[PDB]
Order: sequence, then C-alpha cells, then structure tokens
Amino acid sequence: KILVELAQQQDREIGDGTTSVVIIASELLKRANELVKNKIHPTTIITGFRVALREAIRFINEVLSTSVDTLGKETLINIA
Amino acid sequence: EGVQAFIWQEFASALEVIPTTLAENAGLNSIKVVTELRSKHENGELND
Amino acid sequence: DIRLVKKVGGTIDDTEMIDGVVLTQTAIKSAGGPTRKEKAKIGLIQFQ
Repeated sequence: KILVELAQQQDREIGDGTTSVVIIASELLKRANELVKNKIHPTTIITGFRVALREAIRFINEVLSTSVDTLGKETLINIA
Repeated sequence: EGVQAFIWQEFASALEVIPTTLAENAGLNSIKVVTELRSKHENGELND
Repeated sequence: DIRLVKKVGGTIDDTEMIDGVVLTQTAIKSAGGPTRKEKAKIGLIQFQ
C-alpha cells in the first residue's frame, strides 16, 4: 500500500509518470531481496544506497543536458 | 561478600546484553567487544 | 507549548520554524479573499 501512495505524492511534485515512471519503484525490491537472504544486514545495504543516491544526483548532473540553443519550439514540441 | 556477592555480580553483568545486542545488528562479535572492554575500561578510561 | 503542524508534500529538509501562528483549518473561501493584509490585528471570538 505504500507503493500505491507514491502516485499521489508524485503527481503533486511532478504531475506525470503513472503510465511510465512509477514502474521504477517495482524492481527496487527485486534485487534487494536476494541480498538480505544471506549475510549482509539491510542497514549496510540501505546505507550503501544512501551513499550511492547522494552521488547519483551528481552523476545525473554530469550526463545532464540543459535546454538551450534549440531552434524554435522543437524543445517544447519534443517534450509534448 | 555475603549472599549478595554473586547476586550483585549477575545484576552488574545483566547490562552486558545492551552492548551485545548492538553488536548483533552491526555484525560484530560479542566476545571480541567484551574482551576489549575489560582492557579498555582499565585503559581507555571512561570517555573512550 | 510547542505546536506541530502537518503539511502534505515537500521534504523534511525544508521543515523550519515559523515566526507566526499556523492553523490546520482555514476560511470557507466562498466569496472573500482577505488573504495578505498589512498591519492587521488578530482577534479571538469564542461566541458563535
């Protein structure tokens, strides 16, 4: 039920993604199950995601392509 | 001494489960921590 | 005396202390917009 409530808060901040983006929350638990079933406690696994998510915003900023130097409405048309 | 001798030693060692529980969730050996503390409390001197 | 107000949306990092009284409810907002009012007195009406 927590994953269902994600679409409520996502539509407030973003406004879309229920047809596409919301799927990303599914597979996050797929590979997180195989790790907790052997040795490593979920704390080290989650803190490993915290240190990765902290730098993941900067990793996106490296591949980030700003919107500028485009002819006409091609940007707004492609986003549409 | 007296009858309270061994009783107070068990009550003093009853609090040893608090650092032992913290070592289980952190992936640390219980004796490895306790063996050091016996040396630490005679060396580390409290605040360590 | 410490008041806690809940608001849906945003992040916990943006949570900060407010310099004025915050209420959960508000006006019906049917056909008035008093809104931002400079130099206004805050009264309390118990009677209906």
